[PDB]
Amino acid sequence: VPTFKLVLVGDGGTGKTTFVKRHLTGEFEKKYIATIGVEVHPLSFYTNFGEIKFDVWDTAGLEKFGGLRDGYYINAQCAIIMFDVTSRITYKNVPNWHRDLVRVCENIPIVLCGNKVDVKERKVKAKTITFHRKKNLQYYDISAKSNYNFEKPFLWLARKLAGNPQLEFVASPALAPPMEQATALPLPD
Amino acid sequence: KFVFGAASKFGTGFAFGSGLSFGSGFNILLQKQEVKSGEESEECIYQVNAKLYQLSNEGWKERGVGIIKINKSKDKTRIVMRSRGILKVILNIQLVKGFTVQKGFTGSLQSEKFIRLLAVDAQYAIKTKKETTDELYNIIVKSV
Amino acid sequence: GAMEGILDFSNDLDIALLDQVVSTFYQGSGVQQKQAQEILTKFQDNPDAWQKADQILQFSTNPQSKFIALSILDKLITRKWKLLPNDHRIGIRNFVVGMIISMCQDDEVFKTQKNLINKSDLTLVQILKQEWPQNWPEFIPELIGSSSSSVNVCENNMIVLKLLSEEVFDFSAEQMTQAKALHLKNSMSKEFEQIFKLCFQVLEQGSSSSLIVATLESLLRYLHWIPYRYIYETNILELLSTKFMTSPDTRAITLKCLTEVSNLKIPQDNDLIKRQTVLFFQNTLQQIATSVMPVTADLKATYANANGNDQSFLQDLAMFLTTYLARNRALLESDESLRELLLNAHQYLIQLSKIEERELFKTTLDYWHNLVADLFYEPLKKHIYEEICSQLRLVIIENMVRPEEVLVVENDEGEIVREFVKESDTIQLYKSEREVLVYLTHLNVIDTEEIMISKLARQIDGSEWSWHNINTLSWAIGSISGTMSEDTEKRFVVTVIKDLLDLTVKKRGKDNKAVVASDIMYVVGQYPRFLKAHWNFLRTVILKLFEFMHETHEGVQDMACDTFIKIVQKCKYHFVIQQPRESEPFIQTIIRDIQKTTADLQPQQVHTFYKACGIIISEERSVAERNRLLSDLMQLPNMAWDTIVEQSTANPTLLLDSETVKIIANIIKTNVAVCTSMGADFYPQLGHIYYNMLQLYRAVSSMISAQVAAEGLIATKTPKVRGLRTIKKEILKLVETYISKARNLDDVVKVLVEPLLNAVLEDYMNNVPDARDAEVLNCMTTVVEKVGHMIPQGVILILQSVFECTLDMINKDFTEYPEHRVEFYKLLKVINEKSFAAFLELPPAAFKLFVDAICWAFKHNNRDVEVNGLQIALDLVKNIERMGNVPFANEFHKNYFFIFVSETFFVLTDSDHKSGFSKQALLLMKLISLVYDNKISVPLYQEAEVPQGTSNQVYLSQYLANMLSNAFPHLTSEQIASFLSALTKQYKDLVVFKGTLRDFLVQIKEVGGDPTDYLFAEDKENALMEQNRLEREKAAKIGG
Ligand SMILES: Nc1nc2c(ncn2[C@@H]2O[C@H](COP(=O)(O)OP(=O)(O)OP(=O)(O)O)[C@@H](O)[C@H]2O)c(=O)[nH]1
Ligand SMILES: [Mg+2]
Repeated sequence: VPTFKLVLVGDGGTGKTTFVKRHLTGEFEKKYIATIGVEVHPLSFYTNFGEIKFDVWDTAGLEKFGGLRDGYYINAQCAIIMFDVTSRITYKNVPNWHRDLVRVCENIPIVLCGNKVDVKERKVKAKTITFHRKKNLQYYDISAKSNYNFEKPFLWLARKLAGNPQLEFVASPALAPPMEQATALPLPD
Repeated sequence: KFVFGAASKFGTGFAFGSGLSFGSGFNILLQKQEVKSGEESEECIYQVNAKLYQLSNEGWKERGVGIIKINKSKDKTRIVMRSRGILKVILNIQLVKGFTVQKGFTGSLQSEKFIRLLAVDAQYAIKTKKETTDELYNIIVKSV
Repeated sequence: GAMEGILDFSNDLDIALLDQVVSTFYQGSGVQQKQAQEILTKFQDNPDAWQKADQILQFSTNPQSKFIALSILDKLITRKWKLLPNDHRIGIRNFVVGMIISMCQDDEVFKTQKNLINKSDLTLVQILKQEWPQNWPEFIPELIGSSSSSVNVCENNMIVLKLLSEEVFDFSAEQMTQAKALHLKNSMSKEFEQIFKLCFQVLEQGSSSSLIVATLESLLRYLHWIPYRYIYETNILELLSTKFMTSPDTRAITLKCLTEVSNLKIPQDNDLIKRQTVLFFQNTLQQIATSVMPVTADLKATYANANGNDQSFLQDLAMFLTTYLARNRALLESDESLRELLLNAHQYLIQLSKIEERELFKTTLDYWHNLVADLFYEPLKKHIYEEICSQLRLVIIENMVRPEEVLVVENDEGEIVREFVKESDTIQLYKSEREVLVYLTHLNVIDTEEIMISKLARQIDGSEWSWHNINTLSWAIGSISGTMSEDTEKRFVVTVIKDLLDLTVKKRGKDNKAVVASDIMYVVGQYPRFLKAHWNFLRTVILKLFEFMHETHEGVQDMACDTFIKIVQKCKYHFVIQQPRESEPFIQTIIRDIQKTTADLQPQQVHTFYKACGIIISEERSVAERNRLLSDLMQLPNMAWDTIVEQSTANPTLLLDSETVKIIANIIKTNVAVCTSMGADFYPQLGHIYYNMLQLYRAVSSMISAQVAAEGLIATKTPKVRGLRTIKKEILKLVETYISKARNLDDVVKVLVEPLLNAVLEDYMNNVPDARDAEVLNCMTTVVEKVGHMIPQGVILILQSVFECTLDMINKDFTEYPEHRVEFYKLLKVINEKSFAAFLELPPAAFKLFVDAICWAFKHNNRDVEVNGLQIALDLVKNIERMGNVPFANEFHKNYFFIFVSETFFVLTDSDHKSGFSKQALLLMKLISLVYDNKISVPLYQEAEVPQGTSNQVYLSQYLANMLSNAFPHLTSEQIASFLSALTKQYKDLVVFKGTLRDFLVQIKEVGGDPTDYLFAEDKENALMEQNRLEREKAAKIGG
């Protein structure tokens, strides 16, 4: 069962860690706690080509928490670049993240993700988002908050890695299984 | 840290490589298609699209949206839930004797669409349309 | 543990320890990986780690350790290089070159350590940005010289040189000063002859695939900037369009080269260059057809197969064809012998446009928009593309995506569901598709109709029936509304509708019904012109919508409400008149049946129905008949409202029953819906409920106060109180909605406002922090925006009631009460704009609270808050300047000027507020102008501070030099002097001023910037006047 290293880069505040957390626990993290260097999390699912395992390397986007920076990209077999359609500067910075990444990893599949599309006042409009075209990156509008397209970066990446667009998610195996104070607590959503 | 009344403390006042060989400078001139098994040689009685929460102490967290399934094991019963799209297992519980399932959730307006529950690793809350939340309850209740 | 041993610098660096910490981090996992990561960061960041990098690079056995060593040095080179003695600068530069050569001259290393070789060449490049050419004039010739030693080194040199071009032309802006960028660009341009000599040589006489590809990779970057003559006046256009398109390995990169070649600065009136632009396009297209695929290839099938780099190749083909054809198609358009080239290239685009890949499809669609709009404006070129266009009708029709108005969609288990989320990407694509299709239709209305009628016949005969095909066809049909004459449209629409109802009968079950129902809805709502000429049809459509509102499918209900709105928004005239053969306006019939029509709707949908009825009513232009229709529409909510007011007044405890709270919220939101389309004409209904509504507000408020006493703070968290607070938020939205659309403002001021403030302000001021509703602030904001001018004293009262107490919730940190925080600064912003006099009346202790709240706003990372802070500062400053030479204005400047200056400089300059840059710059520029335009009447200094008679200008620069000296002591005084000299001369020119800010921001990061960099703009203007004088003399010479 192979494991693929996925690097996740982009400006701070753009929803990188929120996006990983969504996939890991199902939760939606409201606070911004800036990542410091990198955080690594295993992450898997099943497909008709078997189990697919990513080692997600969730890097810091704030320059002062940069850590080993491009030293995090060594041996990545794929990547996601993340910006915030609510914030122009984060899309303006997408070529820098892409530049540093490809200098380290020459020939890997890379997804551009424009996140937070659930926010009414969008600032980076669809017609501005062109960068991926000349660079052969896949692009998705996503939302970690509403789950819009949040599985798509993973499906596309797994299809590239397996070299087979026939790849699809299948059901993970369900194997054999092994108050009053709560009812009036508020609900996150 | 930043302090509200305070003026910003902005402009306050008050031999490399020598011993070594290079050194010299210019002078040195598979995945294959498989089959995964659901792990189900059981039958699916009732299924509905659902939203799941978990509480392990504050507070309630989201956990997944997907199809919750009650499965009859061609004999034993269990609950199976999967996250939509990625299709990971987020709920898998044997329906054993002495099992507590309560209708309702009060701290939420839609609380008549809710159901709560206790399981092996804390508690879970499922949400469904009211008619379907009752169906899920009675179908679950019926068992063991 | 032991891994941290590498952080102990009193001992010699144990490299085998480093290597093991490094491996633990890259090849390890869990807690060990995470602690190693911490140790490694601290190791790279030690300001003396560079001293260790030579030994690491010479002796380490771990490629990843050496990568980290190069980063250590990158940090030294980029920021501290000029502090090095010559000994070190020369030694580091040699060592780096040496190492690069050794890795290249070892085949296995050069085969397997690419990422490490590439990091080293980048490090070399960073040394060239510090050292070249002025302290390494011989480098480029030597590097070019070395190329002949081996194929490996030659290949690598292409990398170095590609890297260098990147850093100089592609990524220099805001990474270096503008003057360093110019200098390096000038330096590279003066050595490009020799660079090109080498790159061309390898391109003609080279065998190694890998070496040709790296050379082409470099060529790609050179084409971003080099003079046209290197492309056109050599044979390279031929070698790219012919041999390098021919060989499989070189083909992707060549296509990207020819794409940028398309974009080069071209002489427009050079007919040999025209002929060359034609020729390369001709060569490339011929090579595709010969060596890759013919124009009849099914590129849709080819892409879906995804073999090798086919998908990238096919994206690059699209990019090349669209780039070249949108710049150059007219080149091909008149010479008959070029006609087939022209059309084969567009045929290639037709085939790419069938690929199933949304982004690629957007790339081709943009081009098609460019093509067909051009033909709409030049219709005489229309015939050249007739058969391109007509195939494209088919492509566009078949690939329409879902319009935002369609709310029915297919889930994963093959079911038809209510849409879960709005999809902004899908919405924008639909809209781009619509425009193209509207264009195609105008090009040929009869062919479009014919194709659409045919496709629909294949929907009825079942030959092409599917959800997907009936949907895209329906969307395509709705999309062209407006393209036909009214008479054609009439026949078209009748056929469509009849075919859709024909499908309605044959295709049964919930899923098929909801699909077809959504298609009929979408079509009828897009054709209002037709519905307006055919009353019995309009009428019938509305009645069909009413039926749909009873469907159990929720998406069908939601869509029927929204279609109703969409139709009445255009057709409302037709519901207020009495039609022939009817006894009443249809609005009265609608209003009468309301209970029945909406019986199966959910609250939110019931609301949308009242809102649509509201749109119709405002069409009745007789006030009395209008107020009577409203009264009549509001009959059921007013009925429910009178009952619940009577009851809850008698028994305030009903306000605790969640069922009472739902009743009230929805009554109020029904009022909000009608008010939203009625606006100014809503007033009679607002007056009808206004008195009992504000009593309700007051009663709810003390219910809350009864539960806060009996249960303390945690009271705020219980569903009882949250229910109570909802009545209050909903009342406030109703009041905001009305006031925001009011036209009679005397009535707002004399009837509405005082009872409002009365019911709202003390309740908020005196409540516990956790029970204050942010909606109070939002409501006040609208009061101020709308009528503030008319109520000086009311604004003072609002300011007083919310200011200090709200400020107390939000001045401890940046995250508590985020809604309150956002609303607060929006409120401050509007008061500061519409009624500045309210701040003039604050005692001086509170006016200082005002400034502090502002400077706090600019230290947020929240951009919503941040943005308003800077805007407020600018508006305050402007408001102060507006007052002229006057005691308050003068005191403000003596008290606050320098606080604004240095607070702005702080966020501008610390690396945490980079989104604010432009508005900080505007603020800095205005403060500067206050001094340099002699707009401040009074000295900014106290007599103690300066020589008698010092000017404000001199005081301003000394103040800032010294402030800047303290913040960045690594700057020389000449840098600071030149920066401020530039700023105080640039304060009237936003673009030039910002560049200098950018320049400064680079220089505070490094030691030893050139203080002459700040004369960029000045130098530029002088270099331009020498160019114009030399142009003038040429022209004199040219003719006597
Ligand atoms: N509205 C909305 N907010 C989101 C979404 N995703 C993330 N956020 C918010 O964005 C903020 C920043 O989240 P992070 O995930 O911590 O940011 P990061 O990208 O990890 O940043 P660094 O770790 O600093 O590079 C959090 O408050 C999130 O809850 C989304 O899809 N929609
Ligand atoms: Mg993070």
